[PDB]
Amino acid sequence: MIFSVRGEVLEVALDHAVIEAAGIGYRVNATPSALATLRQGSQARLVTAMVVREDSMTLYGFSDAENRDLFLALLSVSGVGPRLAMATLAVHDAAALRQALADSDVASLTRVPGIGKRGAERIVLELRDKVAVRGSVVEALVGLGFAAKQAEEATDQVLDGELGKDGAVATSSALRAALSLLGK
Amino acid sequence: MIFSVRGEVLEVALDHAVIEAAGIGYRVNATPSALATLRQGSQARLVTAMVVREDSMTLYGFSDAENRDLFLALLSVSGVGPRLAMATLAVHDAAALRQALADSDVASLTRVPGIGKRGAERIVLELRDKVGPNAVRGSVVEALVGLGFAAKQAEEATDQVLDGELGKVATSSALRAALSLLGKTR
Amino acid sequence: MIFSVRGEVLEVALDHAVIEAAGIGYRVNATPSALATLRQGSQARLVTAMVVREDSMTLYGFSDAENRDLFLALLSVSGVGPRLAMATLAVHDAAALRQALADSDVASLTRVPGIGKRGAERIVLELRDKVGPAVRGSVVEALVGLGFAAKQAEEATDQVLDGVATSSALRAALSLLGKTR
Amino acid sequence: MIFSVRGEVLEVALDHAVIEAAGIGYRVNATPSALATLRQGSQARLVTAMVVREDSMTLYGFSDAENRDLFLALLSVSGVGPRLAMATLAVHDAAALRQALADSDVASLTRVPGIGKRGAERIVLELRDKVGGNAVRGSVVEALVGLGFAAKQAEEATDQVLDGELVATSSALRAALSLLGKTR
Amino acid sequence: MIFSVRGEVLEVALDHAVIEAAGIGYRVNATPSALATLRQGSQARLVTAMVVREDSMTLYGFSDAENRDLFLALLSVSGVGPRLAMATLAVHDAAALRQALADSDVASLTRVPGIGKRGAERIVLELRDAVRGSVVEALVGLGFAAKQAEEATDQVLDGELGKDGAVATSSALRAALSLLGK
Amino acid sequence: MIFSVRGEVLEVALDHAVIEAAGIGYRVNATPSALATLRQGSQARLVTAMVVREDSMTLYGFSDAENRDLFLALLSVSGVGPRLAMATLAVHDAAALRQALADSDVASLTRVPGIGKRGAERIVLELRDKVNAVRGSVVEALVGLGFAAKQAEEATDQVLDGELGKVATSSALRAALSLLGKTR
Amino acid sequence: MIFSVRGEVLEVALDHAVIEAAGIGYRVNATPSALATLRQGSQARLVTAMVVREDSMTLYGFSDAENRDLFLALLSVSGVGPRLAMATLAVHDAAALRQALADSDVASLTRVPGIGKRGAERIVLELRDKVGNAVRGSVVEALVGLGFAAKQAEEATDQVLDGELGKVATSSALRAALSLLGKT
Amino acid sequence: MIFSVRGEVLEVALDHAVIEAAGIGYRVNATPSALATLRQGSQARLVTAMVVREDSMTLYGFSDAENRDLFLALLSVSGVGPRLAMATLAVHDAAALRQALADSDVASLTRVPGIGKRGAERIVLELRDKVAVRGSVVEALVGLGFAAKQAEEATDQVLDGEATSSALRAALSLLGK
DNA sequence: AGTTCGCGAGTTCGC
DNA sequence: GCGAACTCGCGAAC
DNA sequence: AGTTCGCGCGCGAACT
DNA sequence: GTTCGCGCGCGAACT
Ligand SMILES: [Ca+2]
Ligand SMILES: [Ca+2]
Repeated sequence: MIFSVRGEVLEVALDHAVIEAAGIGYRVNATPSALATLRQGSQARLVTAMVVREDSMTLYGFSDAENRDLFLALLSVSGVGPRLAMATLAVHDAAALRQALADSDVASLTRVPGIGKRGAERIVLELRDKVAVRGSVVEALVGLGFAAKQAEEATDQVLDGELGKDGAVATSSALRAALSLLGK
Repeated sequence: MIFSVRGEVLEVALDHAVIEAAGIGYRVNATPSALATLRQGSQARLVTAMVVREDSMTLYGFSDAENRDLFLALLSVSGVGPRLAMATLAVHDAAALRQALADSDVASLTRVPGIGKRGAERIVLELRDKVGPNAVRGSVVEALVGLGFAAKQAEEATDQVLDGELGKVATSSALRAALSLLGKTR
Repeated sequence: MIFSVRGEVLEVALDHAVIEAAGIGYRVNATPSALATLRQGSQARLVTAMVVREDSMTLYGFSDAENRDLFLALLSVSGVGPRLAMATLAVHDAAALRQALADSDVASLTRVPGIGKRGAERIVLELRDKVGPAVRGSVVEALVGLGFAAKQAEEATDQVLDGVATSSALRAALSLLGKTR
Repeated sequence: MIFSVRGEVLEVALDHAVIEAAGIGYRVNATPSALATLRQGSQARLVTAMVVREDSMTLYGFSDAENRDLFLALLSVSGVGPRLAMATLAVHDAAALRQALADSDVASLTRVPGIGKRGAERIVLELRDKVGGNAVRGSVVEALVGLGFAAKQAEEATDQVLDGELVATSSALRAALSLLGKTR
Repeated sequence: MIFSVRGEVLEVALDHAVIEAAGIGYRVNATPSALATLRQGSQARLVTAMVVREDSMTLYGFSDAENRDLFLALLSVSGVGPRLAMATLAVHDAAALRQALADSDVASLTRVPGIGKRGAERIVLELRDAVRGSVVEALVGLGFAAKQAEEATDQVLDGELGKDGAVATSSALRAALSLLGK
Repeated sequence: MIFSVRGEVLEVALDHAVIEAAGIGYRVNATPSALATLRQGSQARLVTAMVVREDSMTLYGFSDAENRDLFLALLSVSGVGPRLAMATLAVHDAAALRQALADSDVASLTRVPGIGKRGAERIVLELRDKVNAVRGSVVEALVGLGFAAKQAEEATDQVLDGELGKVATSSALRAALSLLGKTR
Repeated sequence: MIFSVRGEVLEVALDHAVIEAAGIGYRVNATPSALATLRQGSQARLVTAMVVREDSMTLYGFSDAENRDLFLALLSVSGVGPRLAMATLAVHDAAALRQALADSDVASLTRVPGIGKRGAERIVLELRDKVGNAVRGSVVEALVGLGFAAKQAEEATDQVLDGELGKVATSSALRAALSLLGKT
Repeated sequence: MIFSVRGEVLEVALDHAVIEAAGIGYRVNATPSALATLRQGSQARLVTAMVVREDSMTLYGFSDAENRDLFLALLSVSGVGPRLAMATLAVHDAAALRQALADSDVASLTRVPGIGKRGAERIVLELRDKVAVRGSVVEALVGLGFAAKQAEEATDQVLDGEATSSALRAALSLLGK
């Protein structure tokens, strides 16, 4: 639910920072690259992922949304939890990790401590395949559950909703028109 | 617990927005109609429902309280979870969904992907009577029934306070008077 | 954890209010007496109890800390949950409820819908004694609260007093109690 | 997740305080030493530990991070929960508790009500070794070990980094991690 | 897991029996029709459904497999638990209940205490439910699409002299599965 | 589910027995009165209650069904678990316990170790009301199925008058249920 | 816990059988090959795996221990539950499934309905390496199974198989290796 | 609940046996010393401990009740589960383990794989010290929740008309007024 | 007509 | 496109 | 080793 | 003064 924490850095440690937002100091477990520019007394915005478990609520902090999304993708692999996903991002930068998934570079993934040959192969197996107005509307309709390329049918059908040629009429209006059509 | 998030729109995506309220950016999964209202850099108040599960805390955002309440009504139907309730509100507007429930229009509900004939019939079955479309009386009686009072005992207490020393108190004032009377009764 | 919510009242309903504190609108299920002075657009501070469950996080709001503490006392009775504790506080004011517990007035408790003779007797059984109607008494109470026996708590306080501030006396009594090294 | 609460002290009781941070009054169960510095109407920042359970979310407040970290160390001992860890910090200051752990002073720990000979021995057993010139080296090695690296591989990478360009600890950690992620 | 309990009836009550099988007396909550022929000291076989929960292990007993399967079908309806499913079978016999589901007879279901108009409508909504047909049904049960199940079963229309009607059902199923696995 | 265990008594201890039924030796925690009748090498049938929990499956054994049912009634009281219910039956016989509930004899219940004044009052409160013979039994079974007492009396009376007045309890129950299922 | 059920076959259905063992009829969900050998009225011993869940206790039956062990190996793969593991054994015989794992034959595994390319790759990834000199290998395997390091297991087994043993059963050699390993 | 399984040994492996009791073959994970005398086709009685968890029901088998009780004592130590308790009993016999606890022999316990210095110290801390008619009756009364002094006072009062079961029944009748 | 009680998944994959 | 099936990762230790 | 693995509550009411 | 034992309330019936 918490996608970022912005406020005064109260503490910077080698594995976390405390950021005070509206009087609340949030402990954010962060990668060394996210912590790099953080200094005590300075204002900072850390991009975060909140992990909720029965006996814990923990924030993980990243230098950007790309690394945060990679952390969440790592977390979706069975056998990979928050500590291992953070260790992976501490060793590999976003581009290096994204590259290792595309090239099935099990050897670089095993450089992360806690990730052995089996774990690296599971990560590659799970994340290799999981790593303009028309494309966005189709993507949003597929995201809503309109499967088997039916999103393409109702999006190309709203080719009449441009009488005075509005360029693209924005993705928000093109999606509302396709959804209106899909609901009969 | 969280019924709204107000602040700077940091991001608008096709299925969610990030709204920063007092330094915290909240990811709010929102319907396309709620997202149409949002633009990066603007201040916005998104009406929300917080869904708490053992391993998750998620905010769902709507253009108004009416759609948020309909999302919560959809969630109460067995077989309908947050993703399906959001897909339903993305396809049907508040009035159209309130209409399909009254008319038992299973065909319109089946237009929502993930909702088949069985699911549509479950939704209609569960929500037809739990949906809407002097006024003081009905509101007070409804609040007394909501507290656990039997409708007859709720009507009697409301009428005793609205017909006695009233004749045009506020609804909450009449509710406190009806509750005061119900706690004596004996 | 949340003991109060202060901010702009965004909505007032007959059973809840929405209060916006630092951009977040909190739904607070409140008693009719807590809602009485609340008006949309007005600033208000509602005294609250946060109830956490596997699939829920809910705030309950009261006109004062006394009613909030009575709600928490009602929750500690087996068979009484948040809805029943709120219904009890909607029917009985703090003084009336505290009185009914002391006098074992099962009939008044039975006026609350959802509370029958058995439930009223369980509430009276559990909360009569755990309900009400200076430096020494407070320090002894804090030591007992920490786990010290009432006998040992009284010995360390009187010893400390002969040698005011309640916190200062508590720190001195605790320093004395930890002496055996 | 919550490491501190800062705001107006609305209430000071003998076992807790209410601190209002941005309109929210947080109940913080605090040690008598943490409550000693709190006074109604004053602004205060209380250092906290949030304990999350299936049916509860509770804040515990301390006079400093040292006592808060000792509370968290006490919580990690089986048989020691929040009430017993608070009673231990109410009876023993940060220095006395760390001294009793180093000296295996079971008798001092037994002074805390609720802790008997068995409990005191469990606490000593669990926390004696888990309790607290090139300081940069030791910190970097400790952070690498914390990420999952073996101490020998952590020392080798840190030394290769501090011996080649003989500045900051976080900067040296990022250099050691960069080196450790090399497939060579 | 336990589909029947056979042994000495140690106790017969109006809502349960105790049946001793291999030295263990099993309490079996049973419908009045299942209990009807049971007598203390007599041997009996009760058809059962074992319901496992975090804090309980309970046996429910029926006069036959048809009623036991109807109890399990009732349990699959949200809002219907073991007590309500037993009350339903105590009021309605298997044929009467199966009839009420087909005819959407909400009024008859409403005769069962604990089942109101809403519950009866949920139950009706949820429960409105030779070698070739059996093999296809078993293939569909394994996850095969009905069309792919029919095609594989029909392709095994071979066998000189040995039963022109696709030999034994288990033999035809093994042949259809062998074909489906390439 | 297990209401009795019959077989060879392999062991008799002060708080339990092992009874072998068809090759399986079952440990049955039993009251001293249930153990009094058990002797190693003898065949015995112990009346039992199986208590199932997430991490345990335990058998409790009694001299008869009356004590076993009283154990189950004690278990239904909040604050009373298997150990306390066994301690109660070890101190009070079936008749004495049934008497103490009727007379609200909190002092006798307080004689059981682990049961204080509060616990004794909870037990009395919960079990005082809980712990034409054909008519009463049929009505009780109909009420047990969920029928309202008035509708249960009306159906039972319609059955016992007309084609009865002679007509077993179970037979009358099946007739009352047949009548109750008649539409309108 | 239940590894087999032996008794009278009361019922044979297309997907399960009921086998009565000492008065209890057990429903055993079985593969079509396991059901092929079952006939109503006959005595049979079905090799089983009991799957325990919070709300269920289910028996799965196989023609032999080899298929039962393969079912348990399939269950250990994330994404593969009892229904999918049974469907796999209904389509592929033992050693045919064992072959597809060794040869990474994802195409044969995808013939099982419910198993797609991703699932087949997960199964292959997880089970390829898992699913006199024979005495030595078995003893070493049992020592490794107990937690011993393979080198320490080989050293103890070799010290035992050379000296007081030259010709000395596998279990006897295991007890001798364990006796040696427990010496300080 | 299951304290023993007696029947035909269907299978003997190096870490478990299958014993058929009344038609049910029970897999019993057993120590090598418990398996030593077991042979396929032979009747055997294995002393067991049933471990119940949300997703499992497992039997552990031992050569006698002493080893089974030691397994249960090991299970009560935080950090020690069934696998580690079985590995401990596979390496150390009942007498050797009981000795190592009394003498705080952390080095012997550390010989068990999976048990390091910390684990061995936890086991020793939890299990050292923990752990005729008059003594038995007092022990049974204390086991029921009675105070050690109250148990001794009641049993000694039973020396007016005086069996360990008849003495316990007399002391329980005097303790309940 | 109230107050004990009985009851309690939602997707992303695959076909 | 809908309906079922299916559902950990760290500290301590090899 | 640097890996899959085996493993997992504390409060208070009663007695001490 | 510290081991162990013990641990849930609503929404629909239907009174
Ligand atoms: Ca509750
Ligand atoms: Ca375990």
